[PDB]
Amino acid sequence: RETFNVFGPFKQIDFMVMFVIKFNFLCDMRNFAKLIDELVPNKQPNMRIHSVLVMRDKIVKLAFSNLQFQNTKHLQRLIMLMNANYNVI
Amino acid sequence: SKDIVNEKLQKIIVVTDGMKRLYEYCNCKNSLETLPSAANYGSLLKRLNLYNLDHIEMNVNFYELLFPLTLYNDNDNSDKTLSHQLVNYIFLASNYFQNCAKNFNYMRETFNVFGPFKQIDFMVMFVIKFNFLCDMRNFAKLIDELVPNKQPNMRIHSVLVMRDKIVKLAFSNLQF
Amino acid sequence: MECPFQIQVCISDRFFAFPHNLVEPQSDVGNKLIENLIVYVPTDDDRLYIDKKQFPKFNSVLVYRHEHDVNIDSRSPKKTASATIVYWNPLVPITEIGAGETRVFSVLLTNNLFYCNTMIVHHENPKCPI
Amino acid sequence: LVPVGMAPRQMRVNRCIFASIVSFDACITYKSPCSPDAYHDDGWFICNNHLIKRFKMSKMVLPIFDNQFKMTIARHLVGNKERGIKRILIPSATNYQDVFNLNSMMQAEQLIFHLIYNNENAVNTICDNLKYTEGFTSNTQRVIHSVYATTKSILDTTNPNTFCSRVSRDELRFFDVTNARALRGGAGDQLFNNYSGFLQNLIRRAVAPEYLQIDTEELRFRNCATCIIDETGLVASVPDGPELYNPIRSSDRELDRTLSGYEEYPTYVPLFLGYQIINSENN
Amino acid sequence: RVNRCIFASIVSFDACITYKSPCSPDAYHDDGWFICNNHLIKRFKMSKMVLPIFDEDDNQFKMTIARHLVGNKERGIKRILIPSATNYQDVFNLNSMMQAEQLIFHLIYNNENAVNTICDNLKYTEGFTSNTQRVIHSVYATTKSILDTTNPNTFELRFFDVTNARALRGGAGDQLFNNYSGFLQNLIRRAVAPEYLQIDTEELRFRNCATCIIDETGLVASVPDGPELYNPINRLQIRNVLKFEGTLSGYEEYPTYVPLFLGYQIINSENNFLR
Amino acid sequence: IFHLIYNNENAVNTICDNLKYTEGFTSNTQRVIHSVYATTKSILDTTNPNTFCSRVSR
Amino acid sequence: LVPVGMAPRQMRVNRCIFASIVSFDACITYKSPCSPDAYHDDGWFICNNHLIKRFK
Ligand SMILES: [Zn+2]
Ligand SMILES: [Zn+2]
Repeated sequence: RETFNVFGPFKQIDFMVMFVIKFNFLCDMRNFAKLIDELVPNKQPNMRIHSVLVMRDKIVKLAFSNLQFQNTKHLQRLIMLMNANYNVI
Repeated sequence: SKDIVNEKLQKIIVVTDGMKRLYEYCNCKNSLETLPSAANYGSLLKRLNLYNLDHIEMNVNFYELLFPLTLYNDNDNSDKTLSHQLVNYIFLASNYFQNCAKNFNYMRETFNVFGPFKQIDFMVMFVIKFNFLCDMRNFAKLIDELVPNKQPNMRIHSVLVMRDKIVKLAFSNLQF
Repeated sequence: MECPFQIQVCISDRFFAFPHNLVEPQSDVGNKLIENLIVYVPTDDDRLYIDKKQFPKFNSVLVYRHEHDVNIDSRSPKKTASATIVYWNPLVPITEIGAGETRVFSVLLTNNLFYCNTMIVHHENPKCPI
Repeated sequence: LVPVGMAPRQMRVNRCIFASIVSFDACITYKSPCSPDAYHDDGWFICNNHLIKRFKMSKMVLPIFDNQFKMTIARHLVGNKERGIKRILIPSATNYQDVFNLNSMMQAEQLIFHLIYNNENAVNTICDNLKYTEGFTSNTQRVIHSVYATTKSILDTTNPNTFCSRVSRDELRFFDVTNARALRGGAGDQLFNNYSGFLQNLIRRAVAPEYLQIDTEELRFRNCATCIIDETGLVASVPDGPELYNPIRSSDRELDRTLSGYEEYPTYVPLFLGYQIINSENN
Repeated sequence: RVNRCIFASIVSFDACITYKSPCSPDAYHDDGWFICNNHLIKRFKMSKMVLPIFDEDDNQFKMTIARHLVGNKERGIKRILIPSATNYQDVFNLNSMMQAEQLIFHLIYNNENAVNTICDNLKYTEGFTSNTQRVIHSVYATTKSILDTTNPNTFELRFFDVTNARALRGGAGDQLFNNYSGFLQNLIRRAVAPEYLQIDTEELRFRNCATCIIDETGLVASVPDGPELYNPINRLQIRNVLKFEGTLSGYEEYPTYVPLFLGYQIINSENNFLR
Repeated sequence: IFHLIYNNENAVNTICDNLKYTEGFTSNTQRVIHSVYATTKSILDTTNPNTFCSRVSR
Repeated sequence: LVPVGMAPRQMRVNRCIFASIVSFDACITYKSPCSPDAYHDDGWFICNNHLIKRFK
């Protein structure tokens, strides 16, 4: 947050930091999706990978919950993606 | 003398600038962080295959390659962290070369996957040296053109000697 | 053990996989069908095998792991007229019921469902394992 | 007779597979060297002596916790200067025949290896050769059948639990370099799969994970991996560069005046590699 | 029996206060430490240890090393081991410790202004001239003597930030090490073990990755990356009564320690120097 | 004690947090601090109500 | 146990606030100086010693 603030005392700086993190994350997520597009998804998730995902999500949620913090079309689409609401369009 | 070494430094900068477009590679995003991978040179490997690559040395003259950088205006007495950064850079270069030599075979299978050609024994070393030289160019960009005619620094020279001894022994160990 | 007549239980080996087709909205006292569906499963992992897209009759679908609510006597479970309630392979007493008739599908027939009034048993030709 | 009809008795059992090695030449008496540890009912199915002799590995315990849980772990006996085949801590099914000198050791141990490693062709070859070698019928046949039955009993004890662990959801293990940004890790999980069930159990008992997520808490035992796995098998190699110095102080004045009774850090190199996950304690 | 127990040269100049000074015996050991084990533990969260290097027949190179006393949850100040002069006053609750200890810390970090402030404050003690000034003289002289002893400039190729792979550039941990006092530098050398040891073109690696971190804040028991390393630690009562009189017990235990492993030590043509 | 007598809640909180993050707070220092704080607060709660009644007293 | 369940006992009580001063460093023992007057149940909630020391 301080490194980003170097570029200014932006009003929504916390939201901005979260957005930048999630955007850098989505870049590599798009990379993975491109790598896997050709492959055929299954009707249901791989159970082992699903367990790993749940277990790691536990820790991720714990950390980001412990750290409490403080022009609409594309903005809201991307924000919905950030919040993982896959109903985004 | 050390003036010739300054000439060497300028020449390596200009010659890197030259070949990075004579052969249009500039894989300039990479560094010495760890062992390089063919995944970042696939096309560069294809272009390399267009030339016979046996005109390369098994060992690396880590000494002469890095000594020119040691010539800088350390007398400014403002950034000794610059000298410490140089020490870090040289040590990490030595580690990079040592790991490349130790796992040279592993890279050989990597580049067997990527462009399975007889010249791979030289392509591995060419990738190593070219990524290293891109890192050198980036380091030159980072530092300032404060090269003096002559400058003594016993500590840096000693670090160079001791690390490069390991580097040369490792490269020599590449038997065949 | 007593059961509320509002629950109807269907037993079929097929129910090892959830019978999406058999689900149907229930009507209230006003004969208004409920577009909300709540599916109860014995374990959380079961949720992954419930396809919400297979419920055109409903507008909202939610899935939860049925859990014994010690605060509710199964002899008279709480009613939720706002949603149609379906239980799949329940393992603990049903403490909640939906509008109209609360539907249950199970491959097992435990005592909890044994006394259930409405019992639909699907018959199959036997085929034994080794 | 004294005992109740049948009534399988209960006693201790030597657990290391190699304890069953015996000279097929009945006229030649032989005793295998077994460490007493073999008689501990634990996950180890190899005694310390055989482990060190054949795999270059030594057992070790890692306290874990409030309630101090003890996690089994093995450690390197590999020196710093060992190279090539010497670095194969546990050979793969495609290399054990070479790493282990079948010719130099006893036929019974060769059969044991061809059983552990799923080499049915070699097992059958040995069985037939023993059928047509020496006084097979008299006692050599019974000795061979006894050794084979013991090995098969151990393997049948291990493999079912190993498969259940493989498909297990609550307990998950991933033998690879947790530093995914590395090249010496590879498809460590695939190689572990290639290994036999009993071999997989041994790997689990020996190699501790770099990290361990219990429910919601994660413990990082290392910021690095002390060993790797490749096609050759379990390799006592540093994934990133120079080998770790292994003094091997045992087995195969002012300084002390200051350094009288004084806590000393061991120079041993334990086995840390991969990721492990568990729900609840299960202990 | 020279007692090098720095932080035990503390006298409760206040009459109502008595300083127990219950600190470790090893201070009477003529070692490279200038602070014995209990002071080290209390004020730096370090436990003294020794790491043998060559121990075959009589070559007994036993490099010293201390251990983290920081779990895998502490952060920032809680994790800093040896704070820099810029932040030590904040990391240490100087106000919560005796003024003599504060003076010792200020001398160690060369906070002469704080030293002057402390003696000025002591000026206004009831028995100031009688014995407070004597205590000041004793403590100050002892601390100054220790500091001069540590400082090598008074009357070798160990690099601490030169191990860090993946670092962008710069190092500078050695810069801050230089900025430290002679006592602090000697403490760092004595407690922190270089991850690599090169002797006359012969490199030994002790860890596959350094365990400590050095930055502007000082010495930190942090990791170069990723999460922190796991680092765990009569009045007869009714509960103390035990019930009726009536599992790798047979195997040794590998310590769950986090020794200070960081840096590269380079040794020139000199052989296995054992003096 | 002074930051309690003088109504300095900011200083009291600062001291409490510093002691929370200083020394072996959990072992016994926390209990000692709580005991001292409780004693001071008990004295203050004994005094202040009577003081206010005296203030408004006719 | 001996005493009645709860049954708050009755005894004297040191009244000066400063009597509670103790070294947070448990390894350092400390005793505050208190005048005996502190044990008089009077309006004073500071002992003579603390009063003279801090307020003159
Ligand atoms: Zn044995
Ligand atoms: Zn008093």
